[PDB]
Amino acid sequence: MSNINLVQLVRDSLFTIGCPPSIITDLDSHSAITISLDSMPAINIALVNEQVMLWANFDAPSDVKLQSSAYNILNLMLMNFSYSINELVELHRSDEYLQLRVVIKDDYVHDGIVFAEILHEFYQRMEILNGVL
Amino acid sequence: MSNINLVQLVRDSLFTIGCPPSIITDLDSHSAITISLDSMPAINIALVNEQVMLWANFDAPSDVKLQSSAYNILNLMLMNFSYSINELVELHRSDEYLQLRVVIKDDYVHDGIVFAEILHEFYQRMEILNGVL
Ligand SMILES: [Cl-]
Ligand SMILES: [Cl-]
Ligand SMILES: [Cl-]
Ligand SMILES: [Cl-]
Repeated sequence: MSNINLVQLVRDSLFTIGCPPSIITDLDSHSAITISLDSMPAINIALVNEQVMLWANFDAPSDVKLQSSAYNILNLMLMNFSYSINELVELHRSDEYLQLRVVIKDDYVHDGIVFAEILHEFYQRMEILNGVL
Repeated sequence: MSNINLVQLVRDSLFTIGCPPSIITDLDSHSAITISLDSMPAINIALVNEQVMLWANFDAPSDVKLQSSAYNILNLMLMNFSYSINELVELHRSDEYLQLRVVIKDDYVHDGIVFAEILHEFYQRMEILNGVL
């Protein structure tokens, strides 16, 4: 009914990573949470169908850029992600963005220390994608 | 419970596609169903946690083959698939295979005519992957 517990989870996770809660923002008690990052798209976190979803919107690359970076991107996408409901991080393409998305299993969203590791790994996947875009 | 309703769904779908229910095989009433195809991996279909999953196992390509085919595989994986729970067909490393996998939304597994289109599109994606491996 509210994002209050998700906000607290993210906050708790950031104490463990070593970042301040000043980078965490939201619109209201029902919106997605945003973690602003330097030189990278923000990490968005929200409850979608009672499941925690993390996503990042990268500016969509041209077809030719995707071609020169395809091997690197494919290898990234084939990497298992243990906390995901399907064991993977997903890539969704729209006209404007190439979006990295993952839906986390309920087993891992009730412990800020574990969620810190999830955020850290998602950030690492984002770093790899950012480096080849 | 059992794969009886799923077997009936699959065989019904095949009549609509123009194939016989002879290409449909299974081990018993609790196993996955397998549709044998000529010159391509079989299509596997099973109920996994009350959800219908389709998957096909392709022999995993070497690293050098992946380098040349990465762009085509990536383009394929970014294609929307409307019947999937995440709007995509998934690609997983699975033992010695590259596996195409999709979990179908419950909305589309009670009508053999609709499921026929699902099988047809999954087969089309398999054809695309097969052509670059
Ligand atoms: Cl939560
Ligand atoms: Cl982070
Ligand atoms: Cl069913
Ligand atoms: Cl078919």
